[PDB]
Amino acid sequence: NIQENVEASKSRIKDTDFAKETTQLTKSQILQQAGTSILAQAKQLPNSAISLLQ
Amino acid sequence: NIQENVEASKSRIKDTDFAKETTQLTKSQILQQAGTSILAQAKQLPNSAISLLQ
Amino acid sequence: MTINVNTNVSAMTAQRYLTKATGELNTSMERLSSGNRINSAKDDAAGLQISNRLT
Amino acid sequence: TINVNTNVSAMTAQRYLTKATGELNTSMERLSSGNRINSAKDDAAGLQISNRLT
Amino acid sequence: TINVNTNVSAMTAQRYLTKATGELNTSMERLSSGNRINSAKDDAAGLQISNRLT
Repeated sequence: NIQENVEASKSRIKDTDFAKETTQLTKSQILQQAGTSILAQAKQLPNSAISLLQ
Repeated sequence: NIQENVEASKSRIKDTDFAKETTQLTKSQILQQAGTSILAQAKQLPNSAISLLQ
Repeated sequence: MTINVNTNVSAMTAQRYLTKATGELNTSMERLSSGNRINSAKDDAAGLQISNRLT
Repeated sequence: TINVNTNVSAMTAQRYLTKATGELNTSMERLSSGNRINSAKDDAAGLQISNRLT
Repeated sequence: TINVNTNVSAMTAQRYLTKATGELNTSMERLSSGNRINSAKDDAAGLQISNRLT
């Protein structure tokens, strides 16, 4: 019985909460995709702007 | 009687408890599947991001 | 002030945000593959100690 | 960053997948054999005592 | 929640299955032998008085 309770506590403290972590992974993926898309969008058109008219 | 007792102890030390080991087998199967899914997700995103930037 | 080059400043902030996102994503991938929130003392010190004691 | 030469996440995923597969193979072997102890590497003292009892 | 490395419910199920199996084995022994007290564990004072009466 003590072993079962200890395992429950250890899972509470350490074991991964997949419901939260999969959502975190997807959020990070979306954020990185947005970052790369913005990096591509900028630094190409606006950077080229200061040169196309010169 | 002594043989019965000795066989009981031998089974307890040696013979596997199918409940625990089947639970372990299922957990390992699920862990393997999760590992394959994560590896598939992680092989494509990083290499593809830099190529997208270019 | 608010005057920024937007070439070597906007790029720097975008790079910092992207690096933060990639680090978070890699940590999350590690946590998903391993099955444990705490994979090193860095993530959680007291939690790691108590979990080690319980194990 | 998005450096393509080496992605540590891939190595981590591969290592944990290998650990999971090793445990899966061990569990499969234990289920098939019926003996929790099948080699000295598993647990030496248990193997010795169990062999003596048999 | 929705964990992987720990299955507390499975542990409780295993514990209760073990209790049921132990009680089943004890009942089977008591049925087969025809005596309720075959070993001191079943009853100490009962075994002593029964031996004296026999």
